[PDB]
Amino acid sequence: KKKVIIIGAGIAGLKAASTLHQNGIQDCLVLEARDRVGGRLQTVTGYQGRKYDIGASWHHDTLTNPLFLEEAQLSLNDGRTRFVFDDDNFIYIDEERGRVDHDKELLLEIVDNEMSKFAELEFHQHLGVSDCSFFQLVMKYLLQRRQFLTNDQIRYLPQLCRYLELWHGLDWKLLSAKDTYFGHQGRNAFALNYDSVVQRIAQSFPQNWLKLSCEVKSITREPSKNVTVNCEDGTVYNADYVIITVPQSVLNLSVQPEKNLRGRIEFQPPLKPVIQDAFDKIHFGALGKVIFEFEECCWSNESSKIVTLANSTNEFVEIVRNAENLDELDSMLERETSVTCWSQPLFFVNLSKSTGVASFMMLMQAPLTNHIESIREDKERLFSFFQPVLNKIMKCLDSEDVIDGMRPIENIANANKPVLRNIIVSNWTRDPYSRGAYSACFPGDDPVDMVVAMSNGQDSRIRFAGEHTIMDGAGCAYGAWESGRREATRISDLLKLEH
Amino acid sequence: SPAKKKVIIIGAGIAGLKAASTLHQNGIQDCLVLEARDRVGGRLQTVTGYQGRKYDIGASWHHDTLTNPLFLEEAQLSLNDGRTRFVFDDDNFIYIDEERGRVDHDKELLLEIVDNEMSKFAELEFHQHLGVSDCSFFQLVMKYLLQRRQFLTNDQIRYLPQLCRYLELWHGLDWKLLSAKDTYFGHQGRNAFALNYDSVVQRIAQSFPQNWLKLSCEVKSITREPSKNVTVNCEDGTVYNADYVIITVPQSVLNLSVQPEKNLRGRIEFQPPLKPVIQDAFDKIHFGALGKVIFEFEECCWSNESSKIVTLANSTNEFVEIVRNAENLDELDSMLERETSVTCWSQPLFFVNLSKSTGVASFMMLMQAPLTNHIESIREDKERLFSFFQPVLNKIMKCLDSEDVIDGMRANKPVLRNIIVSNWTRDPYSRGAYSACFPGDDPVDMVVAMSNGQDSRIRFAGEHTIMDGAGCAYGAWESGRREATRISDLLKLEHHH
Ligand SMILES: Cc1cc2nc3c(=O)[nH]c(=O)nc-3n(C[C@H](O)[C@H](O)[C@H](O)COP(=O)(O)OP(=O)(O)OC[C@H]3O[C@@H](n4cnc5c(N)ncnc54)[C@H](O)[C@@H]3O)c2cc1C
Ligand SMILES: Cc1cc2nc3c(=O)[nH]c(=O)nc-3n(C[C@H](O)[C@H](O)[C@H](O)COP(=O)(O)OP(=O)(O)OC[C@H]3O[C@@H](n4cnc5c(N)ncnc54)[C@H](O)[C@@H]3O)c2cc1C
Repeated sequence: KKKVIIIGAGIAGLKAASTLHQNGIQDCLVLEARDRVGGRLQTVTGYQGRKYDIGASWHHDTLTNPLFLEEAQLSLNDGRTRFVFDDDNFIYIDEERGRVDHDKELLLEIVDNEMSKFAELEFHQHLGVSDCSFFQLVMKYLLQRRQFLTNDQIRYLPQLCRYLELWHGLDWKLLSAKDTYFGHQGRNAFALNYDSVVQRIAQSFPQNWLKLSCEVKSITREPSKNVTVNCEDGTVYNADYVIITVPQSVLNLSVQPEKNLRGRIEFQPPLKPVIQDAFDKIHFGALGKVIFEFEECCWSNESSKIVTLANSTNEFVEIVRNAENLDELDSMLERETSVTCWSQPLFFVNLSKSTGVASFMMLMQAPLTNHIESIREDKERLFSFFQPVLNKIMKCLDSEDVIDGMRPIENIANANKPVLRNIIVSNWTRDPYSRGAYSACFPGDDPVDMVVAMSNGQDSRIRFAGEHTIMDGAGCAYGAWESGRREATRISDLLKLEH
Repeated sequence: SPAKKKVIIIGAGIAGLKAASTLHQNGIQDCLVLEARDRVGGRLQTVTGYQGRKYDIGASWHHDTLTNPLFLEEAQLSLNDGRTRFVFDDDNFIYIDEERGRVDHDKELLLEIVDNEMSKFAELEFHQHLGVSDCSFFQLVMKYLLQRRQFLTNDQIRYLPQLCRYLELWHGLDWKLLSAKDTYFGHQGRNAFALNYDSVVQRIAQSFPQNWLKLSCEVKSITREPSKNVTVNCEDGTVYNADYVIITVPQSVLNLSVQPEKNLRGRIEFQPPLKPVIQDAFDKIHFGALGKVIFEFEECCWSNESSKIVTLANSTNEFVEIVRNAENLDELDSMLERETSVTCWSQPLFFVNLSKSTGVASFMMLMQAPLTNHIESIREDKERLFSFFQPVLNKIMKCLDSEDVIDGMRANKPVLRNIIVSNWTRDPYSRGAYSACFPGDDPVDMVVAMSNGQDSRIRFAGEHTIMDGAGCAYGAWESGRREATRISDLLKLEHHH
């Protein structure tokens, strides 16, 4: 009875439905499992009503990002602020040494740039001759260029370069080296409300099209020119075309046994082998977020980008200087516990400079993400965990130790002391409808496979959309947005041509 | 009577020297290296100044150290004997504007950040694309500004265009003369400042029979005897006959060959004349004029925060309003036209603070065309030079926590003891710095014509005859190795049964 049934109300599904309406097609649905739209785009509220995108926050590749350009046109026409360019010079902090950024002797940023060029030459034309982990690649660089690196450069550079872990959401021993470096097509623009983007799109079509709390449990299309979809409860539907936009990791459940898994869809017939094979090419990263809200800013706003480096040792240097080769370096590196805020790099966005708000938006990676999100309810433990890194930042920013006021006790003796009032944590890895952040590469993965399979679709009536179904903007909000327009337009042309 | 030689190499620059080095390495005997000047090295020349201080007035850096083959050789040497042959002197750039002072790493201007976006803008503009017309670098920057105006602050629109111009000192061409297609490009790793490029020249020169080198002989003509013999005449009248010749004269000097008048210094008369494919290539490639000036001071009495300093050319707010009001590329290109001499603030200038990198109290400054030609044309008037650069020198000292300079060519103040200038645009054996592109230029042409040769016996080498390392010391180096190796392969058959 329906022209098109869109599964999932994330940006992919919403743009699609928005596009269909825009082209005059009627009688369409949008089945969302959650009781809200937005998918991995969620803006939450905390202390004093401040808002934060606990999901996607930035407009990437602003030079060609069509979604951004659309947002730009709007703002150009009405003068309203919808975003801010918050790129800035990064401040790097080592627990013991303090700041190490833009240093007249360490010059870490410069060797970091040679490092990147190194990775490029390494996989250039050879189909990534036996890929390895980002970690293995950095060690190869160090061994090969030690003659031209000082002791401190060999010590801090590898800890600094790991900021890239916050781009992929994966530890450097788990990340594929071939996909580590990417093409930054322009500056980034912090969205001053991705929810505003969600609402504008969400409203571009008939409200009655949306069906929240509809967990699709099975999709089938008996050869008769019709596709039949069923949600968990019991309601059934049928349409001419269907666009599946669930995340990759959820759609990956369709291959295993036990339709018991929350989110998993039952395809009949089963998704063709070219699709199932794609999942063997790894995927799914775990970018997480922790928001630190203070009463007010009493620290320096020199920069909005701050990164704390995991501890490092001088013995590491000695080992590098002495390794005869890659193997000797590998084993020689045998340090045979307990994770702390200094066991991995952490990315903090100082929102005071870019947005005025006195809070820090922090990014974390797997395996830390899963752990921190597991104890998201225990605010006390959370504060104790991050307190040491939160204190080093304040010291490096002309302030002092943080005071714990999550259980407030108004005291005049806090005038110029930073007072923490609330802590917010993401939960993507524990949410059955997301099970992580976005597609990422493990050593040996090939992202293109899935793009082709997804884009080709199960068949003429079963199409796919989402951040894991396109090449440009892969794993990005604008990527999913465009993929949603892709399928809608394809189906939109076909319908017009019939009648 | 004219002496017989297996191979004759014309020119003793690095290309010619590495050619000889390779030939000897492969057991080839009875060769010859003929050089017009009274020294070896060509565009690799280290001079002496105040108190015996040394400076490379030609090439001074090893570029692309991740893959640069000449650099790797020198590094293996230092790794074995522990002698200092080079120093990685890359640093954070200090940018200075005459009115505003330092504008680098500025928390509000963020010039370096949008400069990077510019690079990507340029990259998306050309790279991989077919049928894209070229333009000047200047024009490319104007387009960027117009298209991204909505996301740039007034001060970013004023100063970014002036900072982008540090690239002029990489090509030796003013932004309006420089082809945008050839402006940007990746560098394979950090640069390494040679602590005597002349030490590299000597090592290669000493790696082959010393009786092969014949300095002070300017070659006037090359003739191919249709019988496997090439006749070469020196100006002093000596005549030679060789099986092969490797011609490494600068591209600007070889260009004289395709013109009437054989009395110009360095010109070679070719019989038969250079094939049509070669002459014609001279239209699709040009020559830039990177130039230098060494300012020697008594002692360092200034901040050593960085070894890299760049003074931007003056800018105006009227430029901003025009960019803001422009309605399109045409209006902007038009609006940009008003109603006046050249000073040290009319173009960007690059200064290398040697005190930090080498501990020597001097500045090595790079200049570009057209300024280069004008400054070299007065290198003799030292007072005129000091007056011309005094304002930028003062501004730099102020920014490095010091005071105005004191003319001391005749306590805590900087005293200029000497000024040294380059002479490449005037030296008839150079006629400029190195190969460069003007909008519409296609360097691939010359490389192909040169690497293909005049014929089987008449070959070419030099910085203008190869892609990888084009314009660089290691490109000329490799090109020499290439022609020598080819000749060795051919002479190999001489021992087949
Ligand atoms: C912490 C974090 C930070 C990020 N930051 C950025 C950033 O700064 N910039 C950027 O560009 N991208 C960012 N991303 C990625 C971006 O959020 C995603 O690419 C994008 O939201 C994916 O859109 P989508 O429409 O495909 O799916 P949305 O999740 O992304 O999901 C599709 C919809 O399917 C629904 N669904 C799932 N299972 C079922 C079922 N069985 N039945 C019915 N409905 C179902 C879901 O509930 C969901 O609403 C970030 C992601 C994370 C996790
Ligand atoms: C100011 C300046 C700065 C530079 N800086 C760098 C740098 O930092 N890094 C880098 O890699 N490169 C740099 N270069 C470029 C580098 O110096 C050249 O690429 C390289 O030296 C060219 O070598 P060549 O052997 O081809 O020619 P050499 O000049 O370059 O010339 C070949 C030889 O031919 C001789 N000759 C000419 N005509 C005749 C004739 N008729 N008879 C006999 N002999 C003749 C000449 O006298 C000369 O010795 C710079 C160049 C200049 C001008």
